[PDB]
Amino acid sequence: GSVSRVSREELEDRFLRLHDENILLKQHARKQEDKIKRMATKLIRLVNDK
Amino acid sequence: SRVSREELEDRFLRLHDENILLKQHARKQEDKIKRMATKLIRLVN
Repeated sequence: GSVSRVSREELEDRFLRLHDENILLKQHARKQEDKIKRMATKLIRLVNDK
Repeated sequence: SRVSREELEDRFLRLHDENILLKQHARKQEDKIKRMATKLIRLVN
């Protein structure tokens, strides 16, 4: 176990940074999903001439 | 208040495994979006 050799201070640091990275990943995925749908919706509106 | 060593190791790993799965999902979704956009470009030309 590579984690079993890490000192406590570095494991704590890594956990803190890993949590913040996970939050940013989910927020970016959420924002990406929302923009993709609007562009696809607007693509559909574009081809449906009105 | 303190976090035990086993608990800290436990949470880190589950954060790590979840982080891995999040990145793989973004990667694959990213690949599919490009090659549908890409042939949309091919479609138009």
